[PDB]
Amino acid sequence: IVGGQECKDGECPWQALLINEENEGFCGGTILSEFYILTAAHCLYQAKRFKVRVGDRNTEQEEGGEAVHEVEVVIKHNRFTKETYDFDIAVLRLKTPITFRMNVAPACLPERDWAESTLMTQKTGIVSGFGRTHEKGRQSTRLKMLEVPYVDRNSCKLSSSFIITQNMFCAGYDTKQEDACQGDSGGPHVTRFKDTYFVTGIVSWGEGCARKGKYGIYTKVTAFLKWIDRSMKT
Amino acid sequence: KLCSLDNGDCDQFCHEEQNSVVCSCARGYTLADNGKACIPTGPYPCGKQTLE
Ligand SMILES: Cc1nn(-c2cccc(-c3n[nH]c(=O)[nH]3)c2)c2c1CCN(c1ccc(-c3ccccc3CN3CCCC3)cc1)C2=O
Ligand code: NA
Ligand code: NA
Repeated sequence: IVGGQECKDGECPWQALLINEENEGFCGGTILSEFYILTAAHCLYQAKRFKVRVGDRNTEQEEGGEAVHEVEVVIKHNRFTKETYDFDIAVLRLKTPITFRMNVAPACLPERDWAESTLMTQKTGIVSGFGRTHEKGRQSTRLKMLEVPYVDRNSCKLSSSFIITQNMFCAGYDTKQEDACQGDSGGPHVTRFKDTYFVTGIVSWGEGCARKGKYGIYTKVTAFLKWIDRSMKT
Repeated sequence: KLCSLDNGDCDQFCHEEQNSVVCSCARGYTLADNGKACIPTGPYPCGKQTLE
């Protein structure tokens, strides 16, 4: 995250961190239930073998409340291709269930129509992660969060060099130099409704980070709810 | 207006059925007696920050 604020104790409990063989975070994830993690499909190419860290807020210090979980099943969307970045979604089933505690709790999955008419129509959502703090930088050791305005679908497509499909949406600022960055990928985009945080997006891609006239591109979670539901049955 | 008027006074999901507001909750919540509020069924319900 470029700009934004640190996640304080218990503020981003749904954040998951994908860690490689070298124990370094490379992508984010959202906790859906004790056995399921939501991430980006493209993240699965960033590492040969990976585990899932939860309840982590600062990578330098072992909190005690942190837990590492192994992946049993990787449920990747067959329609994903690096050529378009379309269908950038994957579900991970863990070997062991997550223990919910402070900083460890799942985000709500909304219902399709309500998410579109009530969540997507709110002024903002919150993106979070351990990704780069400047376009050219190292992975953050601290979990950060950022409130990002929902961007008008027309402005979104005009801002981009690439095709913005119906499975994607824009969020961010045209001028304010704060946005998600490399390493925030697969992480949560949540929208608060009456004190309840519902998962609305998966950090997908962007043309660099925090660049003026550009935005963060997210996988539209509403477009894959049945696919998500089906995945949690396998 | 129904659901367009303050989410039909629903805590979470709002639907329209037979020209009326019908509320529902995500998994781990039960709909209250008033048919509007959503009650967590156990510890760590989804979408709640763990601030306490
Ligand atoms: C450094 C860096 N970070 N980062 C990133 C990562 C995560 C969040 C944010 C973010 N969120 N908000 C915000 O401002 N940025 C930024 C990216 C980069 C490099 C570019 N890249 C990217 C750019 C474009 C496409 C793409 C788009 C559509 C089709 C095909 C493709 C892919 N093809 C076209 C090009 C070859 C194959 C893929 C990747 C990123 O996404
Ligand atoms: Na830690
Ligand atoms: Na921007």
